[PDB]
Amino acid sequence: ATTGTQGYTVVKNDWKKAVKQLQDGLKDNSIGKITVSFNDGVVGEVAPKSANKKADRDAAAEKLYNLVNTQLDKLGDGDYVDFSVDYNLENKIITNQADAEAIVTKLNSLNEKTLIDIATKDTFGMVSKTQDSEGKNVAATKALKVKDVATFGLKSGGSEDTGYVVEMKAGAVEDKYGKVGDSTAGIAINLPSTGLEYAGKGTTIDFNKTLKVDVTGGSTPSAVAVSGFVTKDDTDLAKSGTINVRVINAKEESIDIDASSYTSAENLAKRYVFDPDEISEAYKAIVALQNDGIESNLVQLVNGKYQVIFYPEGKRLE
Amino acid sequence: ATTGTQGYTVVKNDWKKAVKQLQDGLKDNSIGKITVSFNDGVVGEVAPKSANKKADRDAAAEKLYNLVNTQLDKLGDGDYVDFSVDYNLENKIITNQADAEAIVTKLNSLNEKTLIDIATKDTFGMVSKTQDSEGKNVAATKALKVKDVATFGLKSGGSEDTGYVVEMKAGAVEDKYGKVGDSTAGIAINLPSTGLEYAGKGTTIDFNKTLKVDVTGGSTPSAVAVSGFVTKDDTDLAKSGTINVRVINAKEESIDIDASSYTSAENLAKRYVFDPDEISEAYKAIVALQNDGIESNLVQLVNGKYQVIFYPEGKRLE
Amino acid sequence: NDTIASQDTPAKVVIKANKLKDLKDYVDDLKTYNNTYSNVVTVAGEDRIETAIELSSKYYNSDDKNAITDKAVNDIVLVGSTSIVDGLVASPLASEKTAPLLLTSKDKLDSSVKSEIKRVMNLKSDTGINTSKKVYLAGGVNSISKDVENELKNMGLKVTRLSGEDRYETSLAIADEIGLDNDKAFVVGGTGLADAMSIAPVASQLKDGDATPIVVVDGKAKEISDDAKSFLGTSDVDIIGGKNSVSKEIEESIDSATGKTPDRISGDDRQATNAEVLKEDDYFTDGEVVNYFVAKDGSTKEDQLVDALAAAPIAGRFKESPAPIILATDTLSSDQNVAVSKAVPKDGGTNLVQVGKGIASSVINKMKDLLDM
Amino acid sequence: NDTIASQDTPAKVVIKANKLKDLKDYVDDLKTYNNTYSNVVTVAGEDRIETAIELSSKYYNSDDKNAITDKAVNDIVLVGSTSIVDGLVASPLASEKTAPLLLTSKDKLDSSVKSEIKRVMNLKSDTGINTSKKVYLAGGVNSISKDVENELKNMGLKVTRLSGEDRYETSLAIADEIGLDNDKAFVVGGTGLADAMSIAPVASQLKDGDATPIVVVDGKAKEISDDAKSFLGTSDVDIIGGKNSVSKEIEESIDSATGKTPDRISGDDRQATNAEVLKEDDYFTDGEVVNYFVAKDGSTKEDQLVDALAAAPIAGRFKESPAPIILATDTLSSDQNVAVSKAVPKDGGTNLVQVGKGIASSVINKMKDLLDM
Repeated sequence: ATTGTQGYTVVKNDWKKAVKQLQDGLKDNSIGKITVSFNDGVVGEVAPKSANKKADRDAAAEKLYNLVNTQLDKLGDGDYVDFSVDYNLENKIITNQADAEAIVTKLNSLNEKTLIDIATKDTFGMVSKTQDSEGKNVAATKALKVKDVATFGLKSGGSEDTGYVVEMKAGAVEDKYGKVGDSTAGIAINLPSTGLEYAGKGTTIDFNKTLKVDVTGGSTPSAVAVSGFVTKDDTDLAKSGTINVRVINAKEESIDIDASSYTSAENLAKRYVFDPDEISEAYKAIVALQNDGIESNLVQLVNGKYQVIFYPEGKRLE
Repeated sequence: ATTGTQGYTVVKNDWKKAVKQLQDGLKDNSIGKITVSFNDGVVGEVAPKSANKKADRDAAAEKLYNLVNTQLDKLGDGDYVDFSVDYNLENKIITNQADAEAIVTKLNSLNEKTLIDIATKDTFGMVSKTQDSEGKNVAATKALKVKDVATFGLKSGGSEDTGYVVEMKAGAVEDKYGKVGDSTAGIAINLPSTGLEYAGKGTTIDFNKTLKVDVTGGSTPSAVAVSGFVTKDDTDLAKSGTINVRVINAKEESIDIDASSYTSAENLAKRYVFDPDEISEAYKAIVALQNDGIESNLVQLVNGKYQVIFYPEGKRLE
Repeated sequence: NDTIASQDTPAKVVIKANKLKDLKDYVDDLKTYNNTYSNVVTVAGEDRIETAIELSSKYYNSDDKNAITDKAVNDIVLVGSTSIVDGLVASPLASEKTAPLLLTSKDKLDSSVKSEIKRVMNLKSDTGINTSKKVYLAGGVNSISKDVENELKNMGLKVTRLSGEDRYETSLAIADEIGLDNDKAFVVGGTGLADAMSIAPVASQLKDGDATPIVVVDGKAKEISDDAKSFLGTSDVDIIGGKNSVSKEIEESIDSATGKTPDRISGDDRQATNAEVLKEDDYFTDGEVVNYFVAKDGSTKEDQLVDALAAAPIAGRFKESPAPIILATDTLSSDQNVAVSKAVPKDGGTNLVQVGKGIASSVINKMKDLLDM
Repeated sequence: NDTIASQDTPAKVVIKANKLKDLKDYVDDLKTYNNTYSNVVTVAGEDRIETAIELSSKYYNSDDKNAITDKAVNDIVLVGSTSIVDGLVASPLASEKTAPLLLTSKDKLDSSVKSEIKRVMNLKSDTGINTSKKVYLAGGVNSISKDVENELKNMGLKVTRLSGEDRYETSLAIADEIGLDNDKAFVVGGTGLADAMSIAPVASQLKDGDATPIVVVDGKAKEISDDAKSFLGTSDVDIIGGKNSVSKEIEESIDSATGKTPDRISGDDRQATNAEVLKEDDYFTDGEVVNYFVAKDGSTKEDQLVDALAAAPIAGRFKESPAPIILATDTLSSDQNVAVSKAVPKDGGTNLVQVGKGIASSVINKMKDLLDM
């Protein structure tokens, strides 16, 4: 890894849970390759021989742990372990039938979310396939929810090798889109033709983008579509690429501004010296996010709190 | 229009700001019609005679204010004003040259935001158009930022009648996507060919979805794309349709849990009686959003905070 | 991105939080305090007579959600306010006949009680009193004097007295008036006052329309009476109380008469026996007892159990889930605490009715704890 | 119409009855008395030291059905017999390391303890002491003196001392040795001796192979230590005890450090907190806890909780249904009574282990009642 690049920086005490995320990443196929480095020098490569086989993914995870466990557990001052992680969140699968069913339930907990409401004379919504005896659109029986559009469950050919993979199967909808009492025939609802598999895809399902309706035209609508699985990265970094993990021999200082006692920004400056650019880049990303809603990898919503990360040069004198 | 429906509930003290937003909405052409109701009965329609003329939109906004100002300012206990707002966020223009420049500045404040980092031997990122003397990809000079993919400014031909329209023009990028020292040729970065116009088009630019990278292919990436303007509506409601706004004669109780002093849920219960279904539906949407990734219209991210809305039945005895 | 509020609402409550978990907790507490500010009723007057009247006005010829009947009644069950012994098994009668169980002074019908009788039966000057308006006096002349019976007759009502020479014949008079059509009956000892009160709610449970009768038997005799035997016929019997209330001899006597093996619900004291009535699966289902009544136990004075007598019919017919009566004046027993713990669902209780004054606050507080109220 | 009997049978028991119902009842009672005569064991010696030895001999290097290990051990956890404070969080250590938790006098290693050490680790002259034979001293020099540490070293054993200047640093030394690998930890107050004992069985539950660590924090301080913060990292924490043991200030402190909202399991006293540990779903499932331990509560003297300390590792690993420890010297609390009632299935408990001598008989009788034993 290279200092300053995008990636996770784990402190020594949490080396085990971080390595567990990489092991889970190798097991679940999020990770195609991990290049390991002790300090600045490359010492080993971890990569499943065939991603299709379980044993090869487990072998890769065990070797990863064995390689880095003494180096990490006995990590001295100034020492570190870098993992360059070739990943593809799109290839991530669920290797445990219990965890796969946990994702199927995540999806099934959406079944009752309304995507399109029943139509009215005032508001566009769901109308019937056939018009009444006078040639006017009549409201539909039920609202369009997620249970309508797609069913969930683990794939038929699922196994620990191929993975249990929650699979969505597009449904069928006879109901259309329009206003009640209108003479124009209802518009056909386009169901998901892509993103039909969710392997826990090195991601978490983005429910704002997954199974969401896209009406084109509104007051005069011309097309309606429903997206399949659209994920969000568990890190804001892209669905494919490479991330750096680096373990360091540093103490974790969690600074919660809502806390009763936390390091005041004055006493934090008094205890450590910080890189000016590290602060200013984080600050610019915060200002942009505050004023306009602009998201950045530098500042992120994690556990109901906006967070920034700083690695100070060292302690301050006196 | 109807108690319990999706829409805004403005308290009396903020009637001016809410009506100003509808006026601005008529002026900028977000709104094609506002059907106004005093209590349960319809009393007037506000609609510009011709949307292409400024004067007709200003006349519609002044009529709106004149119609509702005494009714809202003198609103008695039990009284209310309902606005059914036919809108088409796609017809929104930016009718003030000052407001258009305010949005261009909104977009320009993103210019320095990195979309893709520079590639390394360890990590996928930005590489050069041509390979080195040995047939390997070499890193690009700079990261891919928003300034590199599109320029902003108001469109030519603009006037208060036709509107100023903030415009995106796709740039040009010679740099590609890959790893440094890799022999496979860098992937072409697909620039925005659609969603190039934004007049504040009755919606706000969703910066989480606007100008966002989509990497496809994984351990071997095969395509990279950048979206144009992807909006999120002033409301959670579709790009076009009808919105219900209601002003009521109630005091606004802002309960911020992050505050030092706020009404405890105990004292809130002691002062008012709440609808059990209003509470439990809001709570269920919170639980679903918390345990699973599921977003809902009942619980929403507004101004960096998750919100629920309650209209208690009345005050409690004693 | 908001809902359209009611026009009569006093406020717009917008609850915001940076952390969804802090919002969740605030909204959860709000739900709890909102629902918790609503469900624990006391039904008591300055007198025991007033407590019974309060019960009649709440549960008979009443629009209350847990009322036994919403229309005017055709039957009253009247009991001597001092004589718990005489009216002891009158609760299931009051249940099956759709009748309030009222208390009256022995010598003079109390004006409060006379008013409740005219109210609950709807007796008027312009309307005919047909042969269906009936008042059952549960007890002899030493419990409800002739003077009182004549005062009820004077208003134009049919007055039938269910009585005998003692508590036993009095109980059969009452039990005979009740069915015995489901091949089932209850038995209690002469001194088993608290036990009769413990089972009274259960007897008062209508099963396929009919209540189950309670019979008092001489618990220290060698055999039960030929009348008890004849009445019981070939039915299943459940004995309530220990050997000091209904001896082994009497259990055998019932076995021999009916040809069926009788059951036994009992403890080392009255509060334990009460706990056991709740534990019994025929009477109450585990994790399905949401409705509860509390009344004094008679430890301080035995005649103070009249509150339970008057409450029992109501507890038996309460909603769609029959309620027991917990007997406790100053303290709950450890057994009652455990019984309620196993009877109530994991989610807790939904109705708690305190009947009468002089029940210490610790008791109610403890019941509220066990029922998550 | 008969079965072929074993040749070693002392008798042919032919049970006859005219009424099939009397046969049914006799055979049912026979079944009950036959099955019930067997599972209520006491584990105690004349001293607390002997009680811990009795626990070690029964549960470590033992053929007993609920033994933590059947083979010779490689690790001992030793605690000062008087100093409950120092060895307080040592139970999950003893659980994960598969090690008996022994008690020793501060100045001289007790001969009985020395004998149990040689016995449980199988130490001999003909066998090499490889680098894996270890003795963990959970406590400083004022709990287990240097003299005792040197006596263990003189035998030829590796002796590691998990200690600090106080209970807090000592607890982290112990928690660090346990390791925080499930992204989960327990926290208790400095004076929460009984609370640490209440959760000790739970911490001692191996979950996906590992025990969960317990950390003692200064419950009246404004913030927890930097060491506690560093050790806890980004893990989920469950606080055991009320605000008088671990203040609200400390809960917030943990929240701020971990970034995760800590849970709190607590009551108004130690017996209530113990009851709450049993009631908590993560630790025990309702209607599925059949195994139970009982130990003194420390009301009469705080140091008498060492019995629970030594018993907790065992309780955590007991069979495949972890057991709690009920803390009670002279009496069970009303909360413990309710908790056990809701924890135990309708069918009752299957194992009850009394740990130590001075537990009143009322307590054991009450536990047997609640568990239907």
